[PDB]
Formats: sequence, C-alpha cells, structure tokens
Amino acid sequence: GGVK
Amino acid sequence: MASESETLNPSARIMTFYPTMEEFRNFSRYIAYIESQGAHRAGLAKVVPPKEWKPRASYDDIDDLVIPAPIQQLVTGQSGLFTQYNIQKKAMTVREFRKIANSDKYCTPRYSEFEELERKYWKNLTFNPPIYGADVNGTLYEKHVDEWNIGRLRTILDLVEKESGITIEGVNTPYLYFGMWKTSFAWHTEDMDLYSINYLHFGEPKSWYSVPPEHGKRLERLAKGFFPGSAQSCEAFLRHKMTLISPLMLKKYGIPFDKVTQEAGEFMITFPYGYHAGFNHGFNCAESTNFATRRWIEYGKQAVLCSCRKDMVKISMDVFVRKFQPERYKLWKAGKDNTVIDHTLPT
Ligand code: NI
Ligand SMILES: [Zn+2]
Repeated sequence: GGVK
Repeated sequence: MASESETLNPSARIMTFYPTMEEFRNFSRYIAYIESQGAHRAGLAKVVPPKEWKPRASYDDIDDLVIPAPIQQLVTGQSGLFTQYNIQKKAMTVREFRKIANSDKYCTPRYSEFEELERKYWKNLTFNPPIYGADVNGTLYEKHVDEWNIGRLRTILDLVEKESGITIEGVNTPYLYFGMWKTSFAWHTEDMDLYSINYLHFGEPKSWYSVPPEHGKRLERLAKGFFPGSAQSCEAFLRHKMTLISPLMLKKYGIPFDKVTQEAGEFMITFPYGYHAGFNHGFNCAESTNFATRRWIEYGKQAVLCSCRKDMVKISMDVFVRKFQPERYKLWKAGKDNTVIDHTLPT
C-alpha cells in the first residue's frame, strides 16, 4: 500500500 | 529490418487522438488502440473526447468544497535545476483558493504565446511561492457517466483492491488538483511505473513535458549526476517529486523530450515508465488516477522504488504474475526471471  | 512496433511513432513524439463517441466508449479498447499507433513511445498522449461528451453538467456548486492540505511550493535553485519544497498550509475552500489564484499577486502574467509564458515560468518559478490545491480525494464526475470515469475505469489495477482490500489514494482512487499560475509537478514516473489518466475539468491550461520510456534511464543518469547526495540516500529519488529540470537543461544534455499543453476538457494519458513534469497556466481543476494494462505488468515487476521513506506506494506483483504470467511465476519468485522490456511493443 501507501499514498500518492 | 526493424520490427513493426519499432516502425510506429519512430520519433517517440506526443500523439493526439480525436476518438468518435463509438471509439471513446470502451476505455481499455482505446488504450490498446493508441498503443497500436505507437502513442506509448512518447510516454504521454492526449485524448480529446467527442464534443458531445461531458463528465458533469456544471461546476457552479463546487465553490464550497474543501482542500484539506493545500501546499505552498517553495522552489530553490538556478540555471534550469531546482528542488521544490512543499509547505503544507491550513485547510481552505475552493472559493478561498480561487480568490487567491486570481488575485493580482498570484495571477497569470500577460503574454502573447506559450513560449513567452513558458519563459516566464522558468524565470520566476523560485519567486512568489504559489499554492497548489493538490491531492484532494474526490471526483467531479457525475454518478451515471460510464465513459472514461476516472473513479471507475475497470482496468486490471482493480485486482489490487479485489485481492487485498487495499485502497491507495490517488492510485486506485481519484485525486483532484486545484492549480494556480506557476504551480508545478516535478519530474516523475507513476507509482509502480503505472499508467495515469488526467482530465482537466475547467480553467487555464496545464503544460506538460515528457521523456520517452526508451530514454528514461538517460534522464535518471542526468538527475543522479546533478543530485549525487540524493542518489546516495535514495534508489529512486525522483519519486519524491521534488526535482525540476528545465527543457533547456535537457536539450543541453541531449535527453529527448516533447511538450504538450492540455486544455479544459482534454485527457492526458501517461504510460509506464514515461517521465513527465509540468506547470499550470492559471486557476484550473484536474482529476487523475492510475491504471494498468497487461503491458504494465513487467514494468511493475522491475520498478525501482523509493528506498528511504516508509509511506511510499508499493504494490504486490504476485497476483499479476500468477494470473497473467503463469509460465513465469515460479521463475520470478525464485528471482531468476530475466525478461528485458521492449518499450515499443504493445498489449
Ligand atoms: Ni504523473
Ligand atoms: Zn526515497
């Protein structure tokens, strides 16, 4: 996962 | 002599497409089509949707929508090389953003042609740090819009949430960007070297630079040479989205690149491993997300990821290799998969  | 795909768009130039309503309806078919024309060789393509197509009836109700984390863009540097620092400001409405964007302090300067505006951009980008309403979670699309709906494109990137439940904001969900004059997006490829789609809902143009995937490594080598401290600290420092490099700097070092200006109502597609950068002309609103096709899979497998931050986007390739490359799963898992990517090939 993560965030842009 | 050369292959069929190598013959299409041999100058890796940014291509522009004008699909009829019929051609436009099937998003993934149209992506496959523009790749069959070699569009992907540029890293970036423009798709102008049919005149009688609209994602929203009107943008008159959006003034009261919130931008929870606007950022002030402090740019440092000179002579075509810059590092952009993001200062997060307090939450504001679109109305509070538009007033500031059109105010005399922050508005677009007068100019005759793009090249003048572009020269003023590269001359003044370190002065008067602008505010970008960037990375806002949401869509401007109407619920019933089934054609190129950034909120539901139905590509194979969907297998991420399908397999795992994992939502990655802006990657498998949409982001909105409220721009003003001189707001920039630094040189980068997408997370996991995915595709992106960008639709400019309304406002002043967004200008883009692209480097062909075929030449991506050349750009990185230059970047690494100009920022050797950053290259030591991170395996993929361009993913920090802090690095600005003017087109004249790229010409000087013989990196091929192209330019396009996107208008309101136009789509930009970026392709796997296509480096892109750019700036907004004035007040505008863009919507984007990432997507995938089967051709992405190998790029995802080989993507070099940021090694120094814990919040970076990281997709498990397992499900893609399993499903779409079953011959190669056991080889890949044992680290013996030596597939070389041909950047010109489609599908
Ligand atoms: Ni991008
Ligand atoms: Zn990093």
